[PDB]
Amino acid sequence: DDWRAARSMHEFSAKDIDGHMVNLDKYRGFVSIVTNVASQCGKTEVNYTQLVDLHARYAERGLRILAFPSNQFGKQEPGSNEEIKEFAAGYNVKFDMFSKIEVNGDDAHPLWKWMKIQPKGKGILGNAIKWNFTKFLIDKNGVVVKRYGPMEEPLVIEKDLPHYF
Amino acid sequence: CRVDLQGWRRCRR
Repeated sequence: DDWRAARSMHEFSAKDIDGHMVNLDKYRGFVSIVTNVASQCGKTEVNYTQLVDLHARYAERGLRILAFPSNQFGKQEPGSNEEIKEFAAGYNVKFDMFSKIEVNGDDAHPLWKWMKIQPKGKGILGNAIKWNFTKFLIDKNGVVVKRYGPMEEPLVIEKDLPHYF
Repeated sequence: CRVDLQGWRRCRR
């Protein structure tokens, strides 16, 4: 039995940006955005500021955001987890930061392997994560309900959120 | 059911 059999994001575990294991069942009952981040992309500022906006405006309704740094796209996240943590803190991030991972290939974190094969997580244009700042919207049961590509600014997700609260 | 960091899954017995 492996990740292909998982039924929910809530089954998974991941190290937070401080190295501590997190059981993602903490997100049971919470609409969640899962995104891969990087600090040195042209759209880093727009993505972080809009994710912060979304969290500020919707956390009280149950929105949670899980940010996974990854260095797989143009080496745009070269820093240590501590450096990334400090970078995010500079944007007043109050959502959840995770330790750096891979999102594609055989060493990808299993949550990312799983999200990519879900009916609403498969890409319109293929499943692989194409660049930094792909976003998955996850319902309160941990089911993937929509995928938004790197070119879709986080505020576009706002249109869909109330459907899942 | 839980999936560990390495991708293995275990459920209630």
